Amino acid sequence: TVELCGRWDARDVAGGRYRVINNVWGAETAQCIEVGLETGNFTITRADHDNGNNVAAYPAIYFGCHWGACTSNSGLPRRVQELSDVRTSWTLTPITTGRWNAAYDIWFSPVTNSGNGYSGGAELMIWLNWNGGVMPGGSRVATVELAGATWEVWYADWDWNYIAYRRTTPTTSVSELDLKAFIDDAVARGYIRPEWYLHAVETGFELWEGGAGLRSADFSVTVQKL
Ligand SMILES: OC[C@H]1O[C@@H](O[C@H]2[C@H](O)[C@@H](O)[C@H](O[C@H]3[C@H](O)[C@@H](O)[C@H](O)O[C@@H]3CO)O[C@@H]2CO)[C@H](O)[C@@H](O)[C@@H]1O
Repeated sequence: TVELCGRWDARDVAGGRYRVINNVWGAETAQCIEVGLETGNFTITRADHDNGNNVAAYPAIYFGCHWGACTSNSGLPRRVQELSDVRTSWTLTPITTGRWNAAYDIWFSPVTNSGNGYSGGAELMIWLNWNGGVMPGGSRVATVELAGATWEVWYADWDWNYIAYRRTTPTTSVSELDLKAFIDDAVARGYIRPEWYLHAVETGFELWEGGAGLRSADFSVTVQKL
């Protein structure tokens, strides 16, 4: 494995199919992750965060294009209306301390260039586990059954539409989770336009306080075009 401690450190993994990012985007507090280069599995070995109500970081693994940095042959960005299947698998190891979540972060925008972000697009999160009383942004607008489980639907109308699906009960793993079901629900709600592009599928841990001991493993994402 390799240890990453730099704020914006990254490593291509799984033959370039995915990329792992330390991503300490909202704080100066220290954080390191130990990464398996073949699998992309990583454990947060250190996290001095104590950021109050604002996220300190989001160590993650992703498929696609994150702020212009794309993985190898992901087939993304690709219009939502041109998607027929989007699947993902992940196994997370939770901890009993700190304030954090274990969640997917999926980015959409009207344009194909993601170098400057996703303004005017959407961010769809899928929260699988958490600790410390953290809550999604915005307000809960519904509770819906999708892809084999039940989810609270949280929405915030920011520079981009924020949609977070929070499982009614925590879990530590998903296998071939139907991401397209979530995208379809968000489109139905008017939060994502079919003409918009899916840029990236990411998962990891949003950290507010602490986080050492959390582990991400068995990541996979596949996308099938129509
Ligand atoms: O490294 C490239 C660019 O990163 C920008 O930071 C973003 C992070 O990369 C991204 O993971 C994070 O996503 C947040 C999202 O903002 C929030 O709404 C959601 O609830 O949680 C996600 C996970 O924490 O967003 C930030 C900021 O948009 C840097 O801002 C940029 O300078 C840098 O080039």
